[PDB]
Amino acid sequence: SRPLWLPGSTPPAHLKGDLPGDFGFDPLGLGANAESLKWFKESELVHSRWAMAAVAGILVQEIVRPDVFWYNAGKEVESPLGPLGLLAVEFFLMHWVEVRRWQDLRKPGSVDQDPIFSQYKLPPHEVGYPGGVFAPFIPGDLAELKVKEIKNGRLAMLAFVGFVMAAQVTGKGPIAALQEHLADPWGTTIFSKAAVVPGQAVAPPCKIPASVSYKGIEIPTPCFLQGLWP
Amino acid sequence: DRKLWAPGVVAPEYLKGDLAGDYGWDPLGLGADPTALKWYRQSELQHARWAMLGVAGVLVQEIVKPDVYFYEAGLPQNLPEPFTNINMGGLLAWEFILMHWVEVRRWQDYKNFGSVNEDPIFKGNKVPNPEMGYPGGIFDPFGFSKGNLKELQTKEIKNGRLAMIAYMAFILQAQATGKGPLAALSAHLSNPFGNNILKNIGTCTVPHSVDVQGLTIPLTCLWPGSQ
Amino acid sequence: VRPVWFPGNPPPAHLDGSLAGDYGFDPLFLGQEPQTLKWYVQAELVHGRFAMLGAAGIILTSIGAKVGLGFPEWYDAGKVVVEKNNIDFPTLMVIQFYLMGWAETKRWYDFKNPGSQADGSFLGFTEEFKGLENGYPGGRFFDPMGLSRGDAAKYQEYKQKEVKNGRLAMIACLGFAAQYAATGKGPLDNLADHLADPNHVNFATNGVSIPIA
Ligand code: CHL
Ligand code: CHL
Ligand code: CHL
Ligand code: CLA
Ligand code: CLA
Ligand SMILES: CC(/C=C/C=C(C)/C=C/[C@@]12O[C@]1(C)C[C@@H](O)CC2(C)C)=C\C=C\C=C(C)\C=C\C=C(C)\C=C\[C@@]12O[C@]1(C)C[C@@H](O)CC2(C)C
Ligand SMILES: CC(/C=C/C=C(C)/C=C/[C@@]12O[C@]1(C)C[C@@H](O)CC2(C)C)=C\C=C\C=C(C)\C=C\C=C(C)\C=C\[C@@]12O[C@]1(C)C[C@@H](O)CC2(C)C
Repeated sequence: SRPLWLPGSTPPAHLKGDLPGDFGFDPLGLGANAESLKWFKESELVHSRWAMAAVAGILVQEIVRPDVFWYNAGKEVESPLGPLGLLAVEFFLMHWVEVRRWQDLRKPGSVDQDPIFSQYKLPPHEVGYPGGVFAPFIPGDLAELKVKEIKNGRLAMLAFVGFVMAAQVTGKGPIAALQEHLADPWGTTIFSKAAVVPGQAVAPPCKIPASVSYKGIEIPTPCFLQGLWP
Repeated sequence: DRKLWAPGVVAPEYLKGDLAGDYGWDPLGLGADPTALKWYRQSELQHARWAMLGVAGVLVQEIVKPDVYFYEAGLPQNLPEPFTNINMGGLLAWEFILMHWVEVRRWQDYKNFGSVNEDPIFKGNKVPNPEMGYPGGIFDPFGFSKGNLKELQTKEIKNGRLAMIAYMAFILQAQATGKGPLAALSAHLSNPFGNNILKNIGTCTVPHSVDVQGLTIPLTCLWPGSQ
Repeated sequence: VRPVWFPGNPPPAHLDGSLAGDYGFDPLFLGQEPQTLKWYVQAELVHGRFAMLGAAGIILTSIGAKVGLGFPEWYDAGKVVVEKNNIDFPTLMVIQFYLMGWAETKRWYDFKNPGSQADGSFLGFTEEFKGLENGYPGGRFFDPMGLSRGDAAKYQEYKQKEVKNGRLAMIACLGFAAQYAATGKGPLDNLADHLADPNHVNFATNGVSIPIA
């Protein structure tokens, strides 16, 4: 009745199309439990929203600041606030924000009131979709917008993972790697730099240094599951 | 009343001539399960159709390019000038992506008949798909399906079965004699008695392994022939 | 009806197919008594679950060794970890038996008196230790994703999958030990040798398994 991930298939019983982006994909049945789906619904939005912001940032960094490698931005960046000064502000600010979001997930409608200012309050809303101050402007129908958000978000989540493995294998940024693909599309695919057959296995070399020296300490920098690479 | 594979042999109950090219031949009784018979029928069509392309390719390629020795044609250095020494990794990438799409579409048709007839991108386009394994429509531009379809199915499977046997003759002959199909045929005519299977059967001419752009690929013959 | 380990042999009376992975294999009638069968059903799962962790760990580290990442073989990891990290073996052993003893004693008295560990005695937790079946704790701690609280049909399918991968892992862990004793090389070192020359490199030619060879 609705488009599915695999056309012609029957969606699992626990999936019925109520949620946005519900295309009936759940081969392992992780969403069968009602409470588990409610939690997994929140994490998908949070993961997607973080990924979209992260993917946009990495692309903009390379265009604006081509010299700096987004992978090495952790050590490359220098600021007066120092390493542990930045972390301190980040921890406390994120601890407040995340706990309040977490509380609404458990008991919705309890953390809508503004603590400091009495008059201001968050209108009634659904879990994971705060309104009011967070949404000053809405281009159109929310139902359509929610589907747009998740579909772009799901793509962004894959996009970020593409950056990491491309960065670890090719040792380059996202746009820089793409330019390499366009130069020699046949000789740059993962098939054209790695292969495993009975008796032999060839894998790309991890182009990220094993360890990083950062202000008198050594930070391990391992390639993700480098032993299982193709 | 149809003729059977052997004289005076009783055909299995589940083989009653519904399918084309039905001689009532199933010594292992693999078609007893009705669902299994459908799947095996599809694989017979796939082997039949791929094998016919394989036989045609080997023979035609031999005529146009006698020296290529199709058995070795897979090596990158033997490819035509435009594609000579192409990166096999990138070349495989095209086939995997394109074949994965096409074959999953065919597979989904078997799982749920008639579900994948319509074009996904351009709405409206469809194929008739009168029977599983016979999409028709765009796959039959000349419209030969119209008419005596049953007879055409019989002709397809009978020729396809012959191709399967014929192609594996090419492979074993190349492994034993080291020559292509037409080349081996000429050799037999020259010296029918001196040059035949009785002599060549004991030798396997395939090297143990080959190096394809730095990757070692194991190779084997279909019998423990004297290397 | 249902398949059995020895085709044509009727299954034993005490094995009725209700349990997961039941193929009517009990030639010595070790589980004829119903109460003893409960004990062994859980013993098999604990053995199977540990073997799966052991086999996966041994395989993964062996891949690290072959690829050159520097991992030691499973039969040398214990010595390497202790020496490289400067760990007192007797202290590490004692810590293990405190943590295993507490966790595994709780599993022991849940078998004796089911539901006894969910009385709130342990830090006030009253529902995470109740238990679903014999050998299947369930709950939001041991089953955080709630795959045992969703579809009932698929949960029974997983129980079949868990036991069979567990039995396969148990056999594999015996293979690692037997292969090391016969060959003295790592797991994947043996696999590489077999793929090189399968005909002339296997147990029938190692000079140990078949002494009359
Ligand atoms: C119908 C398909 C097909 C057939 C029949 C052949 C047949 C042949 N090719 Mg050719 N090729 C085929 C497709 C292709 N070849 C090549 C590329 C090559 C090369 C580069 C070479 C050959 C060679 C050979 C020979 C292999 C002898 C042997 O024992 O191999 C079988 C050996 C094996 C190790 C594989 C046996 C198992 C099975 C066939 C593969 C299945 C793999 C699974 C999909 C992997 C799945 C992994 C899991 C984890 C998901 C033989 C003449 C060799 C040759 O000319 O030798 C003189 C050679 O060097 N082929 C490509 C890439 C474009 C193909 C793409 O479809
Ligand atoms: C989403 C978060 C995040 C991610 C994905 C990365 C990712 C990366 N950083 Mg970056 N960083 C992140 C946040 C931060 N980094 C830094 C500071 C640095 C530095 C100084 C360096 C990197 C480096 C790297 C790279 C290698 C990482 C590695 O191998 O670590 C291996 C693993 C670890 C070192 C520890 C892992 C910790 C664990 C995942 C989470 C721990 C949680 C805390 C205990 C909870 C309390 C903290 C609060 C904030 C929640 C990689 C691209 C390195 C680089 O450039 O390599 C080329 C590098 O030198 N990052 C800061 C500022 C404090 C961050 C703040 O959020
Ligand atoms: C009369 C004494 C007495 C005895 C012999 C026991 C014996 C036992 N009690 Mg205990 N209890 C006793 C009194 C009491 N118990 C309880 C309440 C409970 C509960 C609720 C439970 C037990 C359990 C157990 C068993 C734990 C088995 C094990 O391996 O523990 C291993 C021991 C430990 C892990 C803790 C001790 C570790 C070490 C010796 C001390 C370390 C201290 C350091 C500060 C550590 C710091 C490390 C950090 C920094 C990394 C064991 C049979 C458990 C059990 O098995 O129940 C079925 C259980 O759940 N008892 C109360 C309160 C009413 C008691 C009051 O007198
Ligand atoms: C997940 C988000 C994220 C993270 C963690 C980073 C992290 C980083 N960025 Mg990137 N960036 C992002 C998103 C992100 N960026 C996005 C979305 C964009 C497009 C607008 C950019 C554009 C960008 C540029 C152009 C540059 C960086 C740079 C940097 C580095 C230094 C930052 C600095 O000095 O700030 C100092 C901080 C300030 C001066 C004040 C910032 C105040 C902000 C705007 C408040 C935003 C609040 C708002 C509620 C956030 C909503 C989204 C959020 C929830 C994800 C650092 C590695 C620099 C770099 O490459 O260094 C090597 C750099 O030049 N980023
Ligand atoms: C029971 C049948 C049988 C068996 C078990 C063997 C066993 C063996 N043969 Mg012998 N062989 C046989 C029959 C058999 N042969 C016959 C009938 C012929 C005449 C065609 C030969 C001709 C022959 C040669 C030329 C060589 C061997 C060799 C070998 C060795 C294996 C390597 C090899 O290349 O074999 C290849 C052999 C075959 C593929 C024959 C398969 C026969 C099948 C199993 C029986 C049915 C055949 C059927 C009637 C069709 C016959 C041909 C047809 C045109 C009429 C091995 C000791 C090799 C050797 O001496 O190594 C030191 C070797 O070089 N055999
Ligand atoms: C698909 C196939 C061949 C495909 C070949 C292709 C694509 C070749 C391509 C290329 O060559 C070219 C063109 C040019 C070269 O340069 C490159 C390559 C790539 C090499 C053969 C199948 C070949 C398939 C064969 C031979 C199958 C035979 C099956 C039989 C006899 C089964 C019999 C029974 O099962 C029944 C039916 C019923 C039971 O009751 C009883 C028993 C007896 C068990
Ligand atoms: C084979 C086995 C049991 C087999 C039992 C059989 C056939 C029983 C058969 C029968 O009884 C039946 C059913 C019914 C009866 O009527 C008849 C018989 C015939 C009597 C158990 C293996 C059980 C195997 C187990 C539990 C293995 C656990 C392994 C672990 C934890 C390994 C850990 C580590 O390897 C790491 C990960 C990293 C390393 O560096 C360090 C170490 C510590 C080595």
